[PDB]
Amino acid sequence: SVFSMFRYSNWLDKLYMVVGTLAAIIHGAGLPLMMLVFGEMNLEEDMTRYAYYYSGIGAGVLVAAYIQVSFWCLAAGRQIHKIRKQFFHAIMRQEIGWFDVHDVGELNTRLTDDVSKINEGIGDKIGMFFQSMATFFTGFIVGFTRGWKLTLVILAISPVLGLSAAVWAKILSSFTDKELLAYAKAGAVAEEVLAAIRTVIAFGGQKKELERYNKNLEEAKRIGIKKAITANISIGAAFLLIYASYALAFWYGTTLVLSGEYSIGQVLTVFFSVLIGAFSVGQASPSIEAFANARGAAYEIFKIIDNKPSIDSYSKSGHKPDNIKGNLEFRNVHFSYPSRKEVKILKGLNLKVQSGQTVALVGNSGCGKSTTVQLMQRLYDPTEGMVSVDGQDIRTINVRFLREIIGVVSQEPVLFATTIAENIRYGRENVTMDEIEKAVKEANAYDFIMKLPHKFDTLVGERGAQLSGGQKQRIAIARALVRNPKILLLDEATSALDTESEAVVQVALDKARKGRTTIVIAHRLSTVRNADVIAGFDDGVIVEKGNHDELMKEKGIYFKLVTMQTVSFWRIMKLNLTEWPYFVVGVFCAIINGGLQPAFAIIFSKIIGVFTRIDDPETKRQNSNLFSLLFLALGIISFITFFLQGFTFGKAGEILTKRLRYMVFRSMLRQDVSWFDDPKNTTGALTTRLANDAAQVKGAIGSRLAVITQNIANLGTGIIISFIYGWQLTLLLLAIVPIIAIAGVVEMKMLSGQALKDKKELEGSGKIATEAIENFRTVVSLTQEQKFEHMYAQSLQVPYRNSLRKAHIFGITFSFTQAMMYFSYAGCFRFGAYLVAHKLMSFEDVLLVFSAVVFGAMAVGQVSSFAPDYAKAKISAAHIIMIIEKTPLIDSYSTEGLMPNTLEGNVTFGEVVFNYPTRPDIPVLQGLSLEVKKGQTLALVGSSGCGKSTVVQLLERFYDPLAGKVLLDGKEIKRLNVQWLRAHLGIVSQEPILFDCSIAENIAYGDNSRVVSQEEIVRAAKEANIHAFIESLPNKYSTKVGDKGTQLSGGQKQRIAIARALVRQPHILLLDEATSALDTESEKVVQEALDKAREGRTCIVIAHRLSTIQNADLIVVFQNGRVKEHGTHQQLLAQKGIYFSMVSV
Ligand SMILES: Nc1ncnc2c1ncn2[C@@H]1O[C@H](COP(=O)(O)OP(=O)(O)OP(=O)(O)O)[C@@H](O)[C@H]1O
Ligand SMILES: Nc1ncnc2c1ncn2[C@@H]1O[C@H](COP(=O)(O)OP(=O)(O)OP(=O)(O)O)[C@@H](O)[C@H]1O
Ligand SMILES: [Mg+2]
Ligand SMILES: [Mg+2]
Repeated sequence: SVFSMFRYSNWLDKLYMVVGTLAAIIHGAGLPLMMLVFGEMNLEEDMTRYAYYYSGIGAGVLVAAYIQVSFWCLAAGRQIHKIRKQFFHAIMRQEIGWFDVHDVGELNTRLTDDVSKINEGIGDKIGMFFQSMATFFTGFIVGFTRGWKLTLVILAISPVLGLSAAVWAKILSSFTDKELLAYAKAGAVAEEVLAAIRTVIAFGGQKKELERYNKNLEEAKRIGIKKAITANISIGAAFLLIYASYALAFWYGTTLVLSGEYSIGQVLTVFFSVLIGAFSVGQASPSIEAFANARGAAYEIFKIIDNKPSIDSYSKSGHKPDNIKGNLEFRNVHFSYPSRKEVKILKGLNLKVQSGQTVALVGNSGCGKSTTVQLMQRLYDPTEGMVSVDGQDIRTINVRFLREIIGVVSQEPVLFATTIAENIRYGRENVTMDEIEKAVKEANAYDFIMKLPHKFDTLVGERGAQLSGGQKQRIAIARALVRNPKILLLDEATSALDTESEAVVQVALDKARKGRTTIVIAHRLSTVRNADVIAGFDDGVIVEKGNHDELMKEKGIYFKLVTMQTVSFWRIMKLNLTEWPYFVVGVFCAIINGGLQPAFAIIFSKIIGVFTRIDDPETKRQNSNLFSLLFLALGIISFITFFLQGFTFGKAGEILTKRLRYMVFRSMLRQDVSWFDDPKNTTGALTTRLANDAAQVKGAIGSRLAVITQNIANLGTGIIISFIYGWQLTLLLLAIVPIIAIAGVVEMKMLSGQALKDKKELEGSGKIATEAIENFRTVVSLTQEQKFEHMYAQSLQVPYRNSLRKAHIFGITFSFTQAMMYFSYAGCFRFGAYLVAHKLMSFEDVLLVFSAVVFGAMAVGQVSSFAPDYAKAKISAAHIIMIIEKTPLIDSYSTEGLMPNTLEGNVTFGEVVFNYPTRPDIPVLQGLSLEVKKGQTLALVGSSGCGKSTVVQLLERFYDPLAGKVLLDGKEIKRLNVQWLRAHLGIVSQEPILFDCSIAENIAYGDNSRVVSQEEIVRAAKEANIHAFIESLPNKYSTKVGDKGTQLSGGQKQRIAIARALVRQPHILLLDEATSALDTESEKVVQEALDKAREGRTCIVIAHRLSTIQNADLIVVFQNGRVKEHGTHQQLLAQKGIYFSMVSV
């Protein structure tokens, strides 16, 4: 795209752009300007006039440097902020369909890490390039007078290399787009790895994920190596061509000296102007590289942005009528998911409801009830149907007004990482704490909210990870109530709610059911006992209908179901000791590179000396041709050396960066679950941290490091040529060097300080946005997108200003340093005039030293341009090094310990007292004791949030026990090798996590370190009562499951997880609420399958069905960390304990 990074000017941006361009023009063209005056060289009088001219040019140089840097960087910051804001606004704008079809996992790394370069390369370097252009131009103008004839020759080289830059730019643009796509894929893989890090650490599947990340990284490294070798070879060949054109012009001048067309002075001035143009191109060399990278990233970003979605999330066209009744109309609604447009989910179903009438939808698993609820939500438009509310077409009314006039409760709701206060406030724009308290009371959330510390300040973990399932469901119910809408959409609202809790919630909802057009769905007949209208589900059709009495008399699906129920400075380099010889070759190439920089002056002096040595013109021409040949040979060696140097730097840097990213992933996986629990160490937080750290580390360690080393060798050899030639003059130029070096320390310190905090704010924005994308479904449900955008805008407020400040600081520093160098050059000229009057040193030697310092001058300035990159890289490398250095409490990769191959299947917990890292103030464990023998299917029961999941997690060794001892067959869990057991046992989490992979792939994840057999997968799926449905599904087992299994109905996911656990065939199984939401027939099938393999594998069972726990060998009660009763199901049944009370309710 042309101006791909600009789509709005206004007076403001238009004037900013104009002024930046004009000021840079003065800068670039100003470079060959002071050069012309130098070439133009009573002798003392002219020396003073020229030195004063040099001082004036230097003062203007400071002025222009600051003006351009600052103004163009201010405009660039405005543009970058506008780009990010528009990107996020559109990202929210898109319809659900694009998110479903596309793998949103990339955006998290692409939203941040790329956006960085999108503006970075498209701003900082840009002014330079602009200025450089004028330079060449003015430099050519310099030669226009300096032997106009010879000047036309170089003119030919201008486009000869000009078109070359454009071509290399486009090629690198394609290469960078490919690299970015690969990087986005790697980031999506890492993000998905992070979010379910729990399960991944559970199954010990670390190796496979690590290999996947290394694979994406290797592909990216190959793409980068191609691009970087290309760019370095481009530099080398360009250098060779510049030297060749110079040699041709040298032969031309040799001819012209005898030709009499021009004097030697004019030709030398033309040669100086040509070398100035050479410096301009060398400056633009990297300026064209960033231009291209940014062009590719901007193409991609705006292409993602430009999409206008059909279900617009902001349009106000839709009507929002005042008088609305609780009447809905569904007719001939036939629709299918866009993840798989073939499968028909809606078979032309039709429904009806009335305000205050609660319509219950009960059917078979996968009936599409969640689909019906989402369709009501208008999240996706139906394929065919006239779904309308209160007569008016759903598409007719305003989308925002409708969505705000609706509430929904998800089957497995996800809680953002805030405090319950903020989560609830998300329910409505304006909520009174009186409303909050009323809602919490309605949802039974007051009990736990009060009991735990931070009553409303309790910051919930990611996705509500820090609270047990019951609490999350209560909080979600409270959120929905807080919405206080005219049409509620509770769906499977009771999943783990305690019988007392479930009854209380249902009674409260009914108490307020009068005004609400709710649509209840639930698997417990108690919840649908009072359902006003009960409808069955059968292949996308509704048959059984009417009152519960009507269905019971019909002996329909409802009747059958009812009956069935019955710091970093050099350590970063130190780590890269593997690249020792690539670095060595780079160093040798750069060494000669530097010497060459100021060596050009020695060549010019020798050329003049040959021209003025002998009067005879035959010998003169012979010597001139010999000099031209020597220059061409040196140019060939130089082209070779520069490309070898560039290749060495690029390859070593890419190797280092890939190694760093891979090792960081290895450690991040090797860290502890608690470290993930760390809010600062969040999922999106971890991903963005990794991406930005690696990106900055390379961006310093990349070709820029090579250019800085070359400038250091260049300016270095420059000052060196002065010492040999001049004495008592270059000493001044060098004694001043440290003065400018002092301004660099200040700049570096200030930039590092600014960057730490600005990057912290950027990472905060990244975690916020990552959560926004990952739970985009809930956000759509709550229509809280605008608040998300505002929070992101505020996040952007910090480093927007921070970068404005850093741009001002860098501009001032650069302008002051350049002007100081120009003042030093004018002063060296003045010292030379004084010395000439003293007549102690050769005037031509002074000319050579002045020219050599001018040659090193471009090098010095550009190295001045490495300050903020170097600081950012130091900071990023510090963070990465620290992250790698950590060795966790339980190290996954550390195999030291034992290995009880003779597993006796004997579990014993004694005085097990333990608390959560986020719930240390919340005593979760009190030292309860339990014992399980071989094939003992122990079941634990207790009140909501009785820590039940905590016993399972602790058995996971996810967290060691504050007090007590958990052994295994008479062996402490700590003593044995953790990996042996972690693979050995299997568990089924209460809200299981999938991976956006084939169902076959997910299941195969059930066992790792062993190739899964399609026969084994078939057997497990059959055992799970999901083989039939999966076969009914197209793509058999290769079906690509949505994000976190976002495409399979809840029973589907739970059955798949159970199959995964059974596949592991472990001696110890853990079923946390194993029938969270499944058909009673499905529950029976699962229980029968589990029983059929009961013997030989000890089991722990958790669920909220009396029948499910009835078969449990020994039931265990939970009472505030105390086991009140422990015995048979019949023992508790005979006893009038709380088990019996709950069973009754
Ligand atoms: N996002 C999706 N993309 C594609 N197919 C989907 C998606 N969500 C669900 N499906 C398919 O549609 C079937 C029915 O949809 P849905 O999950 O809404 O039904 P349900 O009756 O609420 O489910 P259940 O009671 O099993 O949880 C699911 O079993 C799955 O096969
Ligand atoms: N990650 C966590 N960090 C801190 N505290 C936690 C965490 N997970 C759970 N807790 C605390 O421990 C309690 C017990 O939750 P857990 O899921 O372990 O048991 P549970 O009672 O079986 O769950 P449920 O509420 O689904 O019945 C939670 O209610 C909460 O107070
Ligand atoms: Mg469902
Ligand atoms: Mg639980």
